[PDB]
Amino acid sequence: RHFEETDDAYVAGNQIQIMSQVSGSVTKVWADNTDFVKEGDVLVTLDPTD
Amino acid sequence: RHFEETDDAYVAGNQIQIMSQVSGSVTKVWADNTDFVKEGDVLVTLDPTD
Amino acid sequence: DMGTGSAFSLLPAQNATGNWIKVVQRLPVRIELDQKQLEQYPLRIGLSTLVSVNTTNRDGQVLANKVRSTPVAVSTAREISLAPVNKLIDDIVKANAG
Amino acid sequence: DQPAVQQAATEVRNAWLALERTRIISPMTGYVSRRAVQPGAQISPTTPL
Repeated sequence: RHFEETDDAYVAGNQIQIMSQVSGSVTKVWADNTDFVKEGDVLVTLDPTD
Repeated sequence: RHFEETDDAYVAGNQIQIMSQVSGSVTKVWADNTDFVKEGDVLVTLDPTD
Repeated sequence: DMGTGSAFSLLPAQNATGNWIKVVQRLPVRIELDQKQLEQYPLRIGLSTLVSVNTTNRDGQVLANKVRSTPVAVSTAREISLAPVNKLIDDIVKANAG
Repeated sequence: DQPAVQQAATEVRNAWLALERTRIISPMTGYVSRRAVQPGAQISPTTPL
């Protein structure tokens, strides 16, 4: 035998969580779900008063 | 076949957890379960002493 | 969706002590309803439903590639206009100016 | 170029970076999977979005 087989193999990739660098209150959302996003695009905006 | 079916579906929607921007104590509560509230309506009030 | 739910789970799918058993996976699909029917026959979150998708026509569009310039959900009820504060400050300045 | 003026310039820079960061930018090209952010939510740098 020159072959090893397993049926316990899944498909893995990179997933990134999105976290703010500040604290605020949300005012807009720009991507809902299953939507294409480019690098550098805004996904959330906060109230800029303070 | 030309069709695909599934009974594992469930209706989905949006939900917001109302949270305060400041700390304090509560003195009023303007709504209870199953109450229609419009945008810009007051839901809670705090003691303004501090 | 580009994930099967088990992608982001915080716990092992199966126990370490037990053996491994194959399980067919499931992948969610977003379906959008017509809004003229909801207003007269409204729904509620979490109700069960039988879905059927017609797959006769196949252009080959699996992944969306169009970006949109309009935000989806916007709220500005928490924005406070600074008129009265600016008037109070002006009045105080006039008061303490002699 | 005086030492006193540059100190305040640094604080101006920090405040400006704080203001420019009220817009949250995507670091990677990809597709959105989970969305637990709604208008009006109170967000800290430890809350997934």
